[PDB]
Amino acid sequence: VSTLIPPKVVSSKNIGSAPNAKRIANVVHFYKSLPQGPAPAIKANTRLARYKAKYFDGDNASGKPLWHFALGIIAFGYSMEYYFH
Amino acid sequence: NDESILLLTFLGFTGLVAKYLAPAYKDFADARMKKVSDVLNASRNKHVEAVK
Repeated sequence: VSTLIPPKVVSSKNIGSAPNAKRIANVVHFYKSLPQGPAPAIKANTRLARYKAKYFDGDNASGKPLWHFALGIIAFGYSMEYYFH
Repeated sequence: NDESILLLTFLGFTGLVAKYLAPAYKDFADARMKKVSDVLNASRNKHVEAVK
């Protein structure tokens, strides 16, 4: 008389679990990502990447390039009026 | 010069900005940066749980 066994005939529902979808995602998501890297590209040399590093990083929101660009325009147009217009 | 009076007012304006706004905008930026990081770390925790 019927000796039927559900537990080891569950083996196609043991792939069926929902976090498996997350698992196979995040072994691939974590197959190459650096833990935090060593020191990637925060600073670089484009000779204006150095400018960016001091002023236009997340390291500095300092108002200094704005000031610099402002002062440039003040220097620019006063001489230039007599040269162009 | 006429326009040098205008340049003095502009200097006062940029001073007021550096006084008030540059720290405020720093704080604003800071608040958001924290929030991004916190969401990120939350997801990191979340998947570590699922594995276990």
